[PDB]
Amino acid sequence: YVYKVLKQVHPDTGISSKAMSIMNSFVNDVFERIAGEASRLAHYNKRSTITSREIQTAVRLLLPGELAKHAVSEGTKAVTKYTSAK
Amino acid sequence: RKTRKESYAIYVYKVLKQVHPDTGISSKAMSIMNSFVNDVFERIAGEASRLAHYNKRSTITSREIQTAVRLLLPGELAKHAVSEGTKAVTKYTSA
Amino acid sequence: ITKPAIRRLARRGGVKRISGLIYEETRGVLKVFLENVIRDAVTYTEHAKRKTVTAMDVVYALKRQGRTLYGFGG
Amino acid sequence: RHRKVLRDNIQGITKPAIRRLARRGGVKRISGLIYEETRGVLKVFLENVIRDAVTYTEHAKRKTVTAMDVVYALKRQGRTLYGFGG
Amino acid sequence: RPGTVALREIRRYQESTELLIRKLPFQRLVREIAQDFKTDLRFQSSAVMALQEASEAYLVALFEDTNLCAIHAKRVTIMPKDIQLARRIRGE
Amino acid sequence: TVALREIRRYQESTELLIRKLPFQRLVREIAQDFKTDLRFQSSAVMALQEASEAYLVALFEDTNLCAIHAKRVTIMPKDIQLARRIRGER
Amino acid sequence: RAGLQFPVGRVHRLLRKGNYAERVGAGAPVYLAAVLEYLTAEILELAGNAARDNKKTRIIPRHLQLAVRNDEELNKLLGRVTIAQGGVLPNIQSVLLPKK
Amino acid sequence: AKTRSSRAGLQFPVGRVHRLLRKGNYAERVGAGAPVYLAAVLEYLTAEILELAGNAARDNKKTRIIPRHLQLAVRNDEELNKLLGRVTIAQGGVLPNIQSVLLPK
DNA sequence: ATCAATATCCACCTGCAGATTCTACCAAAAGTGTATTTGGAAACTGCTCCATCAAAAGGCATGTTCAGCGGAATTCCGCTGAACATGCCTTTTGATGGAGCAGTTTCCAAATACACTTTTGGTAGAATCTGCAGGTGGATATTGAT
DNA sequence: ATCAATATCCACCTGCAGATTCTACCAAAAGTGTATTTGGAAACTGCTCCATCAAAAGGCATGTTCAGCGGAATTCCGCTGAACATGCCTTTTGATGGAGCAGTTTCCAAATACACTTTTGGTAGAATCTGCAGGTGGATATTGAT
Repeated sequence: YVYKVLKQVHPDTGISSKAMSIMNSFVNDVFERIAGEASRLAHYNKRSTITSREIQTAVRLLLPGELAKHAVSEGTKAVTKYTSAK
Repeated sequence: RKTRKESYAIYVYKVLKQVHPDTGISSKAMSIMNSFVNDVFERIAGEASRLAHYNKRSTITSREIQTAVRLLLPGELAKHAVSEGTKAVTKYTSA
Repeated sequence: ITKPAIRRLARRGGVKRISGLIYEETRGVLKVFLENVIRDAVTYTEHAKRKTVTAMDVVYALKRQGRTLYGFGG
Repeated sequence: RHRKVLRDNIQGITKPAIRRLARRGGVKRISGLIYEETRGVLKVFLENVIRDAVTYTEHAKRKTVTAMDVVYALKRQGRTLYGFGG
Repeated sequence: RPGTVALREIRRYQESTELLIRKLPFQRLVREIAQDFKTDLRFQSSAVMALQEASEAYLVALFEDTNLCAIHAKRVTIMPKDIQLARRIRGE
Repeated sequence: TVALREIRRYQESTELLIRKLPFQRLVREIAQDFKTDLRFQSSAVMALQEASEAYLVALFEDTNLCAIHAKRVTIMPKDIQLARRIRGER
Repeated sequence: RAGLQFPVGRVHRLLRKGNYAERVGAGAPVYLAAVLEYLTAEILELAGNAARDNKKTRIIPRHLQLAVRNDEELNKLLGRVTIAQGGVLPNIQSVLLPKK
Repeated sequence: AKTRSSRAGLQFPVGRVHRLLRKGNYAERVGAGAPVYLAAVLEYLTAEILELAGNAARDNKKTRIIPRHLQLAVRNDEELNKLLGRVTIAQGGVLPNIQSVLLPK
């Protein structure tokens, strides 16, 4: 998946196995941090379900200004599109 | 109308009384002790959770609590806390 | 946040002599500190759909800023 | 059977190599006492990480310290490491 | 003398636990900053207090590090560059 | 002149600056003093080295700032000590 | 029945109700409660002494702070923790004291 | 069939993320949108870092991204530097940077 | 060394905000017992990869000489903090409507749990592909001596 | 400032380790389709406790005066490090025995899952109690002037 995204942004660029290993550590790290925040967020609100809403708040709490804004838009857009598919 | 609210206060009291029978504790101080018990609880449970995850285990046993404690507590808070925990599990099984 | 209050803080910090410019420097730091914490506190507020910032919202914000605070619930 | 005794291996940090690390850190001039102070700092740093890494090893009932063990030990103490497995 | 009177102040204030900024001014500041994130907010009394406790505890501790940077410099006045150093090393 | 030449040289390359073999004992040595009979995956030793060197480099940056603060260009042990005290290592 | 003042039933319930794992062994909450009780006794013991030394019978925040920051280990455990209304330890940098 | 992760328009695998959510014990329940949103965010962040790392590779006349390119892209970007402020990228080195006062003349 | 102005202490006193004590109601626990299920320890073992010995050679550590020059020690003095007493503008304290924070009820969109069907991302492995490490050489600075 | 000594920059060149590309197997996924269960948004509402206001309280703004900090200029000692000669020990390419990690199947101690009963910790209103915070007095240590 990292390779697919790479080709979209730099069609004519590869990536060494070590760099790929670093990218894999990065995705897992961000996943855990976002999920952790969502987890506590749910518990603080006595909610047993993690929805796109907790994930969104978790993203606002975790990411720096500009990255949050764009992450949120991509997340919102993907859920809206996903929800519109019959 | 209820909306009621658990807290470690009573059993912090109790404990206080074995260690110092003639001493009292203010409300604000009890609130600090409550935060303290909840904080240690979440730190220990969190590390035990990670431990079980790491080793692909579905269960958090007293073994994880022990390793969590050795990871979290300094040298000699660990030493004593470990013995205290082993002692209670022993006095629990043997019963 | 007045000169005498900033000075009192410095004293509890064991500071003996204070430069004139310290006082605007402190205000700037305090502001950055509050901004960061409140931003998170307010984010927990909005998430819970309240219009009132609770002690817990502040406590949770302080905690994941790595500034755990005892005495206000949790 | 086997076994040589390992001792004074701290002296291995070859007080160039201490110089080289300071260069990467942007340092221009180094006092003669820096070498022993740095060895002491490196010792404490390694003791804390290996202590936790080995604790994860024993908990899993292994005799071999894994890269995961170290990676987990490093994260414990907020020195997250990318690229050695994830 | 100059700095003397300082010394007795350190003695005094250290060993009180009371707050050191005034409440109303601090409250106005908290509300002003919050208004920029979301309008028409209310604050539990305990919330502003938690904020003031953490803020003062933060600043006191920073002043300790600032002092170490000043004296490190063979000074007794703290200046702004001392605060900056401390924050940079802190990673803030 | 030589110092600056070296900073530029190292600040750019990425290879580990401590000899591999030597580093790798006083991993074993320290580890041994905690628990005997331990083996190490070679990548576990490499992870410790990558982490130790990143930690030392970042520590010297801070140490460098402390010396400069004192109007010096030689770092001394007290700079390393001030940096660690502030970092709350200390 | 584990010989503790702290609530094993509550701890177990909390351990589950916290999504820490799929299952929670029977011994875990016992072990955990004992650890929490021990640490609680440890701080109150020291805080109590801190109060006696000030000729007071009631432990307040100040006493919890003095007890914690004067104990190397508790201080380590609680390094990123702030205690409300605790104040700081009396301490002035040598180089700042009078010339004498 | 279509797979979800076309349904959402999303290179990253919605199915796997939903599963990893479940198996991480983050809540009793996990809504259907949660994994879609999270996968989108993960894909967005890796696109951001790869855009920047690819550029660094380009400036160093290289076609293949290596750890140093990832490090250069991260430390030169304020926000990514902040998000990864406590992260160490193996074999990434550091940014070139000499304090003013240390230069000669 | 001798006061003179204060700051600091301590022993005693007591009003009251906050802590302790007794009663009564009860949803929420926590304990208990039965029935069903299953995680993960144990025993067997495939097979990865860790420890280790070997041998060769040059990258790089070590140890010495000797000079460049940083930084502590010292004297000098400009000017900035800080002490202090003057005057009141802001914060603090206690009384009061009303906005929401919550407690409770309803009920449907959405999340399990279950049985199959099908698309896919690992991977073990033989084979071709290719970016760039690394040695080479020469144009271009960057320094140091004068 | 022109020169000489050197380090750095940099495009060209090619053996080769690491990487992009398959043909083939597939267990673990992920997707499709009822059936069953329920978390939590939504509407309504009572009691908090939060924002607001006026009167009583006390901390801060302000200008003069000057102690004394700490940067500037000067000095010289002795440490740091560039240059260099020597040779050790790390690094590298290999190969081997076997420790021990990890895959697979077996099976019971222990955990989950209701269902029923007992106890209990938390909440609310009332009454009563008390540790100690400020306040006073008088002693005496501390600091600054002479």
